[PDB]
Amino acid sequence: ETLNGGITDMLTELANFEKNVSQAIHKYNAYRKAASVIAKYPHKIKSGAEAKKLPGVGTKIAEKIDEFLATGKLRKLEKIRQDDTSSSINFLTRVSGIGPSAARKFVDEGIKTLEDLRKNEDKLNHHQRIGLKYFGDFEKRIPREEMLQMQDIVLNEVKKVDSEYIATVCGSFRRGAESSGDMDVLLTHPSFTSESTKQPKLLHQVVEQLQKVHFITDTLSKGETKFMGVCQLPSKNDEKEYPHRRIDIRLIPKDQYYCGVLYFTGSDIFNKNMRAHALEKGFTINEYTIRPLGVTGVAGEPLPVDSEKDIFDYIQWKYREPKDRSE
DNA sequence: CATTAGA
DNA sequence: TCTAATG
Ligand code: NA
Ligand code: NA
Ligand SMILES: [Zn+2]
Repeated sequence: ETLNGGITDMLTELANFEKNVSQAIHKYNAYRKAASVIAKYPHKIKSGAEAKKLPGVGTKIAEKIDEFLATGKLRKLEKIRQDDTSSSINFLTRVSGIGPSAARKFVDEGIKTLEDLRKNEDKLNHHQRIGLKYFGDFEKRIPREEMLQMQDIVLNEVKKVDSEYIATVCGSFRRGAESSGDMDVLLTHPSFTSESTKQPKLLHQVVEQLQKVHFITDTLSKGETKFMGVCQLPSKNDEKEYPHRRIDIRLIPKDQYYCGVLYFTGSDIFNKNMRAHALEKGFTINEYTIRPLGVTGVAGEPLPVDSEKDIFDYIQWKYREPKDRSE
C-alpha cells in the first residue's frame, strides 16, 4: 500500500505504456500481474532478486526493479515520459471517443493536438465530434449541488411521461460524494422484466422527454436499453450557463433493479465485500440477481428482490445506507 | 463485460 | 462481421 508503492506505480506506468503506445497486450498483461503481486507482498522489496522470487516476476522486471531501487528513476520510464508520440497518444486519449487504436491512427496521420483535431473534424466520428466539442466540460467534475439540480429535473419528466417509472441516480452520487464525474440513471418499469420481451419505447419515451425540454442535448449513443448522452442545466437568468455534462440512462427489467441498483451504487469495495459475504451466507450476488448456493459446488435459482433490503435480509446483514456504503 | 457504432 | 470505445 505504500511499502511497495514506487514499485507498483513505475510498473503500472510500465504496463500502461505497452498497452497504449505499443500494442504489447502481453507485456502489458505481464506488467500488471507483477504490479499486482508485488503489491501484496508484505515486506520491502530490497532487490530484484527478492522481487523475482515472486510469481510473474521475471528477469525482465526484476531488472527493472533494481535500477529503480538503486537510482530513484528508470530510463525507460524517463524516455517514454519524454517521447512526443507516446505523449501524444495519451493525450488524444482524453477525447471521449478516442481510444488507443484511434490515437495511434491520428498520430500517424499527424494529428497530435487539440487543434489538429479541429482542423480535421472530418476524420472524426459523431462520438468524437462531441467529445471534441465538449472536451473541457467533459473533463470537469459535477458539483453534487448540480447533481441534485439535475436529478430533480430528471425525476420530473420520468414521472411526467408515465408515473409507472422508477429512476434512481446511482454511483458515488447516491453515496453522498461531494462531486461526481457523470450522472448515472438506472431505469425500470413494471411493464419490463426478465422475459417480457422488451418495450424499447420504454427507454425511448424518456429520452425523448428530456430532450423535449432541453435537458438532453446530444446523443453519443442511443440503444434500446442503454442511452449514453450529454446534458446541461438551463443556464439561468444569464451571466452563467452550465457546463456540458455526460449522462447515461439504462433500461432494466423491473425484476432486476435493486441488485443492479445495489451494485452500480458501489463502492467497488463495498460491493466486493458484501458479495464476498453472500458466499459464506450461502449465496451469490451479481449485477442482476442473487442466487442460493448448492453444495455440489454451485447452484442457481434467483431469489426474488423488491428492495435494497431483500438482498440485505438475504445475506443477513445490516442495512447499510448508501451513505456508508463506502466499504 | 456488455452494449453501441461503424465500416 | 468484426473491431473499437464506454462503463
Ligand atoms: Na517467479
Ligand atoms: Na477517451
Ligand atoms: Zn456513466
